[PDB]
Amino acid sequence: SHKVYAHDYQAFWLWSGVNPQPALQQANQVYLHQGEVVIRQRAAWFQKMGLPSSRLTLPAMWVTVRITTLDVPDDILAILIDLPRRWAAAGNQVIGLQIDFDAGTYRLDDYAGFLRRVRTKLDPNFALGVTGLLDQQLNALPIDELVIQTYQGRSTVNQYSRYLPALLQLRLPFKIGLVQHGEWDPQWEQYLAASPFYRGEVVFLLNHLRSE
Repeated sequence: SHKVYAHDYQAFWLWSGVNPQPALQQANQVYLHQGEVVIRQRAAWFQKMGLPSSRLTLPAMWVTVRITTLDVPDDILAILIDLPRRWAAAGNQVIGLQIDFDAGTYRLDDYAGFLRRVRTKLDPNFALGVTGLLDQQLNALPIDELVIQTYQGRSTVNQYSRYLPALLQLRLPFKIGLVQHGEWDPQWEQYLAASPFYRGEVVFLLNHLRSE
């Protein structure tokens, strides 16, 4: 049960402020962070972050946006669903849009409604993915892929293992998100391999600390 090394994995998040790493040259998928919807003055606001839409040396990619509120007008949603369009028009193979839910406490009907709205406005060639901290009802979500995050910041959350046993009940393609160099017991991988819906792991790449 060592730390997480990128050279052992093949899918990655590239977040705002993180430098590309050679592991991205062996990957099948990359999840490209592109901004966040946040509350500025009791009102939703999209802040674009990360790389500009352009041609880059990457595998098939997702556009990832962190959503900290579900009170979002249709104009922001139009922005969000244009993002994968813009990355595709630059010449990249784009799989779709991944919403990273970091939005406190809503009822699952709320998340379902948000995802239904997004799916309505998202071009049908693009898939719709979900990711978020661990937290079965999930199967009702109108999504194509779910990624269960096991980390906070630079560290794996202690007792993440409490949430993994039940994932064998998922009925949609799912992955486990790990942070680079975090604590991780890879035996869990084999466990989750029992499910025909398990699609492996995604690694959150990190930069060095200025202190190191």
